[PDB]
Amino acid sequence: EQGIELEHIDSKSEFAHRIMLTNILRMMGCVKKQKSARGIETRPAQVILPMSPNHGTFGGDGMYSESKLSLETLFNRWHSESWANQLTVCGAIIGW
Amino acid sequence: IPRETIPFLHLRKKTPAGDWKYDRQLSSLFLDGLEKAAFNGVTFKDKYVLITGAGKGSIGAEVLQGLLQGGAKVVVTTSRFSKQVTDYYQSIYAKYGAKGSTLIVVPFNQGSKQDVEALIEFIYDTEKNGGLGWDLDAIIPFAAIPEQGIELEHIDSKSEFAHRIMLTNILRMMGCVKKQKSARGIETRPAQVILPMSPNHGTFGGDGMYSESKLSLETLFNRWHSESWANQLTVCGAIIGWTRGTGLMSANNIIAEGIEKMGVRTFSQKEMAFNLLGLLTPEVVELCQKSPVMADLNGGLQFVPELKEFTAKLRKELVETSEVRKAVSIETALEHKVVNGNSADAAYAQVEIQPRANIQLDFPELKPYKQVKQIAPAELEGLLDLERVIVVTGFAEVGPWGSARTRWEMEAFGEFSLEGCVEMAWIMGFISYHNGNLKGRPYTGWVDSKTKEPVDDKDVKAKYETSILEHSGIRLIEPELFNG
Amino acid sequence: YNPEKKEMIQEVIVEEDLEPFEASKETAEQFKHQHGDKVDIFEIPETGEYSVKLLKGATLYIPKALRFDRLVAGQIPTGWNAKTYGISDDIISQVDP
Amino acid sequence: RQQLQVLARYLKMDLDNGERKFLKEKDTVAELQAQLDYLNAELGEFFVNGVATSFSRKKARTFDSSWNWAKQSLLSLYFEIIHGVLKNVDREVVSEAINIMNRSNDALIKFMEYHISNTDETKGENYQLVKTLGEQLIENCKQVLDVDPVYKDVAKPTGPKTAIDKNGNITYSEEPREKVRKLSQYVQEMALGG
Amino acid sequence: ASLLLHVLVAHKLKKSLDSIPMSKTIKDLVGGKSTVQNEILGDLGKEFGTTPEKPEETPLEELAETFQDTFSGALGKQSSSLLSRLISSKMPGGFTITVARKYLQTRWGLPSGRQDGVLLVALSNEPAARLGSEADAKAFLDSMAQKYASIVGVDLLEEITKDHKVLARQQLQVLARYLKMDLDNGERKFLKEKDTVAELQAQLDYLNAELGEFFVN
Amino acid sequence: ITLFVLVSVVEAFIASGITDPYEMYKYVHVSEVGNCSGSGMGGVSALRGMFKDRFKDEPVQNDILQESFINTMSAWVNMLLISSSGPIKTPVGACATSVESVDIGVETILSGKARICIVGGYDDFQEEGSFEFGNMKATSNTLEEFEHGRTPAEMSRPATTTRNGFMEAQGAGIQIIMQADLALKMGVPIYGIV
Amino acid sequence: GMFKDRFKDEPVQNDILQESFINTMSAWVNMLLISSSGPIKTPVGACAT
Amino acid sequence: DKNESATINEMMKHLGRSEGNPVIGVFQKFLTGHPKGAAGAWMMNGALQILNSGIIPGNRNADNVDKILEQFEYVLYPSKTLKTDGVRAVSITSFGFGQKGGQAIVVHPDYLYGAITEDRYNEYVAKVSAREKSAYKFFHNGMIY
Ligand SMILES: Nc1ncnc2c1ncn2[C@@H]1O[C@H](COP(=O)(O)O)[C@@H](O)[C@H]1OP(=O)(O)O
Ligand code: NA
Ligand code: NA
Ligand code: NA
Ligand code: NA
Ligand code: NA
Ligand code: NA
Repeated sequence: EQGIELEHIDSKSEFAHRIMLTNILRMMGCVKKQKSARGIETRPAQVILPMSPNHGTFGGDGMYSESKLSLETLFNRWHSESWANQLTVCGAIIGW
Repeated sequence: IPRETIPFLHLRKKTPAGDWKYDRQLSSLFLDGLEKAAFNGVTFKDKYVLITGAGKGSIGAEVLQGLLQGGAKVVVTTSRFSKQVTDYYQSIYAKYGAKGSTLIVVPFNQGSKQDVEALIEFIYDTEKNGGLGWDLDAIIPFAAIPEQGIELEHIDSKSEFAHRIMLTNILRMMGCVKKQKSARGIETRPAQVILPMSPNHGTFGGDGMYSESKLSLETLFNRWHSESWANQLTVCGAIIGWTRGTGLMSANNIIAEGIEKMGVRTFSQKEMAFNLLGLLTPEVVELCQKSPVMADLNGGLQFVPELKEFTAKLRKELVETSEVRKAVSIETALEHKVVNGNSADAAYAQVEIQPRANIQLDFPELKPYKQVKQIAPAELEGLLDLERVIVVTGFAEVGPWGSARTRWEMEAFGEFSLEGCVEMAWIMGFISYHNGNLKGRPYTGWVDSKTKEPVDDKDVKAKYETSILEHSGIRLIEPELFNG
Repeated sequence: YNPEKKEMIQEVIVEEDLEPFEASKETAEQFKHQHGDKVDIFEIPETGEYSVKLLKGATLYIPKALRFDRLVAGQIPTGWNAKTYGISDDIISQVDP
Repeated sequence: RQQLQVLARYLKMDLDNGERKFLKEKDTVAELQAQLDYLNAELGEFFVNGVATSFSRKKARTFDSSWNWAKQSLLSLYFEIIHGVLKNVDREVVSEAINIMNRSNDALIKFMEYHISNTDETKGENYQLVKTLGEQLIENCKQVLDVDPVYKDVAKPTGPKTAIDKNGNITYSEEPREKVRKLSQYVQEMALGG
Repeated sequence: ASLLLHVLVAHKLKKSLDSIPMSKTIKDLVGGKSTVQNEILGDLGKEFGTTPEKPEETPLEELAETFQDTFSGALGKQSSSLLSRLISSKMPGGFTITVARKYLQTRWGLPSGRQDGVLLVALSNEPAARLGSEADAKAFLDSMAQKYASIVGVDLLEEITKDHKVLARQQLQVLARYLKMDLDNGERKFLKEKDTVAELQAQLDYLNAELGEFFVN
Repeated sequence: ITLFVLVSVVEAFIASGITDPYEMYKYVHVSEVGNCSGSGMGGVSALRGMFKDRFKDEPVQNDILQESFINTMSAWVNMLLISSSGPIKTPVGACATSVESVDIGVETILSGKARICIVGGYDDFQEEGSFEFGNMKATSNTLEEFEHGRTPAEMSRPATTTRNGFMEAQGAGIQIIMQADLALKMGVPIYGIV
Repeated sequence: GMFKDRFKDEPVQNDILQESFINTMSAWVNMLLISSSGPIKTPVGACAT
Repeated sequence: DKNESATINEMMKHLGRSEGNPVIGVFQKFLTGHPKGAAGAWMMNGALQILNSGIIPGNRNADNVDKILEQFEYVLYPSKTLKTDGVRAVSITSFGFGQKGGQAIVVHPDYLYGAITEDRYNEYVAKVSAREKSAYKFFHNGMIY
């Protein structure tokens, strides 16, 4: 998403945000459900989250920054919810 | 403020490192604003505000009362537009609506891109084009829907929609008022956005995409600098703390007293509304225009560690104590009954009296002469030909609210007595008197006209009142009543 | 009014589909609204008018005429005209006689 | 059947045109129904229903007649005091005073002047009380005529109290906070922290 | 728009075109009868769509020029309703509005736009009772064509083969009746389906308005 | 409409503690109990029977005309309950007939023609009336109200910014008025002085 | 006009109802000739009005 | 509603009603709708009930009072019921098609008893009290049967 500031955020950005956050949560949830369904408590899948050090630093990135910042909840949800034996979270803050 | 101490409400400054740490100076500015506000009041005259999520029982509704008390001009959205809601906001304006205030209630679904664009178009359009002709000074986008019992693997339609309301369409809403201001070359009247933020991001779990919504809003602290909308919108993040609901028994309220034993502060809705209205004081409005403001309104809750495990322990211990007492209660009751017999507990059970309706003619009360003679001048005695004084001796009506008795109850009180409810039930033929055997047993009183089942006056309201109101007064024309 | 020929109407049930007839869209829709199943309406593609086929089972009103036996009345003299008394045409057309 | 057929042929009537057009439309229905079904599979019923329009300029109710409501508020206070519904301790009478003051104009003062001056204190203690409250409120409204109206929450601040009886019933009340009786004191509490 | 407004205001007050001068206002012409002012303003809104600020106080010459700026020349809902009523209530049996346009094309050589004008003039000279014969109906439209010629300033057999196709058509009908054939079932089902298409198309259009083409694709 | 008046008159006598109308004739001459109640349009269902049902050759009572007249509600009241040979002055006052009735009633007693007087107004709702009030644009347009998000409860809103026409209704109202001197003598309740 | 002509969809003035009322003869008299703001008490008395 | 407000306001202004003492409007048709002929009889029934109860019911549908009516300083448009300590008189005003203007004034009935002697009043009170007990007897029997 390039050249998309606040007031330009529309269909592309809402879709981009779906790819880069909401359907990653969904994807994690699915492999959680599949493991639990088969009583797999001791083979966690390591999720390499692609995270950003810059959140609306440059601007015009549509909902990139909101996507990448949202992923940072998973650092806490691992503790607070019942999926810690199924998924582990490994945030990579990817540089230039 | 003791140096070494962080207040329960403070503002934060962004360190070059990029964290938001307590700032003693800005926090003083804010806390002094609050002290001033508490003694002398704050005015909001000439402030034009949009507020979403201000339903009855909310923090928003307490904020709205304040804005109106200070003479603000406010657009309230409701997603539950109805006569009940319309009348609610009318009663708020009729109580708190100061000189110069106006309240505009609109139906609105923050989930709809179209509603967002249409609402802002309406606010900005001229009166000639059927708009308000306003330019907003504050946006308070508190609209949200609860997500509970929705962990990672449960996140689906509701959560994706909730996230649309509580993030993507707030960005859209901000973008719209940006576009409207820029279109009219409005570079010097920024709208202050009071972002409702959370101190806990997936701390508790099961909140669907709540935490992702509330964390995403934190990009706006940086987008204000990096994009071309700084002159149109200013960002004021409120980190809203633990806020006891309508002050009734919640699963969250019952552990509040417990949380406070840690040296931590929970808030009434009025307290949190005061905290938030404290961010619309001229001082912090101007602060937002310099750089984005961040207000910790979280009663030092940040400082209790393992906040989830702790919260959860407090609830367990309460429920355990309740459950064991209720069980031990029920069992010692039964052990008593077995030992002493069902005799012992018939000489215990009181006799309750349920009311029967006793419909009255309401003839006027005649006061004693000494008292009634004080009303009229002394001179009136024997002054009038009383054959030429005309007097109403009786009156009656047949109309949409039944008799003069029932209509008066509805006109004056807006609801029926037992006596009103039984009269309406009788008029409308829901109930008929019966005197004789009903299935071999003798019966005296009301009976459902269809079923011929007996009916106690105490049950008439629960059984028939909804229908009485549905089929009385001003309503859709019923063809059976006018010959098809 | 002719007391020797009172105009009334009698309800009859159509025994046989009628011949189609032309009518405005607005009127055809009005016929459809009343009769439902018992009338078909169809746009005429060229004109933009509609054909109206009243079907068997539909109700019609057929004018009929009664002979009445009050043939006489005390009537204001023939020729009487509010105009000759000075009353405007605008008042005469607004107002009950 | 065959005589009908040859007559149709002569008239260039196409007896089956109607059914032909119907079969074609039935197909474009199934086609659209599938597109709409797919969107429901992707987004879910909650979202697709949820995203429906509510806003409509003609539904905008607009409240601005404060000039009327002030005189109502005043008269409601007045009679609540006469009937003893409100007493000289109740804070509801201080906050309702703020809301009347917040709507002070020349007409409102004339209204209170009439009603307060024409109340007869000899009728009872409640009449005397309203007459005194009234006189003070008129004086206030005169000073605050030509002053911006003001948000001032004068309510009793409260804290949580949870209790469990002998039979394990769970009660939750909102109780007055020990040393915090008004918002001036609330701000102090917040500044000191813990 | 000046012919259309003149005719609508004239027909409402039940007066010929010459009786209503265009220099006068609606409030003026109505006298004090505000009941009739509300009807004319409702009829002008139904006809043209929008209206000036105070149409009742605008002279009808001036109202015409404001409507002219946004007017396509098409007859609109109110004119069309009154012309349908004129024909259906005042023309003799079988003399449809389409028969009356065929006659204005045949006898006077007028296209759809000019017939619209001839019928508007016919509406403001509406006969009091239904006309008796097809002859009287043609005599009326001839007289109304010459009145239109004045107002706009303008100068003015395979029926045996049709007679047989009518017979054939009726023989088909009675055979269909005997066979219990429902010749129109097909079109009926089609009209119903066409509606459920528009219904779904609207649901799909709404989702595209909310989510946008990029997201939905 | 006559049923609404019979029930209203009965209930009004009971409100005056007069259980048996003939009790009046203990205190008063048969010539001095009157009925000055009236109506705007009267028995409009009978009018339809006359003008529409007859036209369709639908069966309709031969005395239907008698039942349409504004003055026959008062006739049935006298012929079923009162049996007075007193005044009978029946106002047509459109929306004001009830106040016109009181006026005629008062003057009828003050003239000495009557000491007691039935008084008030009545009118039904029916298809034809509703339509005509609509054609005059006097009544609220319910489709406009719906566009504005108004429920029926809130469609009659007098003195409001957005008020938009009257909401039509049906029924009757009766008062019993008499000489105060008689009311005192009879020991009937006294609800007000006209 | 109200009960029959309307039913037949014959054209009828939209204020036809006003012209039916017993009390509008007296209204027109006041509105065209008299201009009084005095009493207006309109009896229905059948053959005795 | 504007015409009526203006004519009431001017009645009060001309008779030198005190500045700051507006009449309190009740708009009963918000609840009942408009029954044409009966309109004023319902309003009278209400006036009587107001006088005897001292309760002035609120126009609950008065969501926003027309700005145009602020000019009528002798009229108050309440949205909610007031229990007063008494109402001495009520104006009923009616306006019908065909220039039918109407006003009735109803005065509180306790002003009558000022005119008579204690002896006469006490006799009346006794007689009413008896009649009332008999009316209650009649009413309940007539209702259920
Ligand atoms: N779809 C929505 N659009 C706008 N506001 C909403 C929506 N859903 C909920 N809300 C508002 O969010 C508020 C949340 O309040 P709380 O702080 O108690 O959670 C509600 O009172 C509600 O106001 P309303 O109910 O009038 O729509
Ligand atoms: Na009781
Ligand atoms: Na009623
Ligand atoms: Na109506
Ligand atoms: Na007339
Ligand atoms: Na409202
Ligand atoms: Na209201």
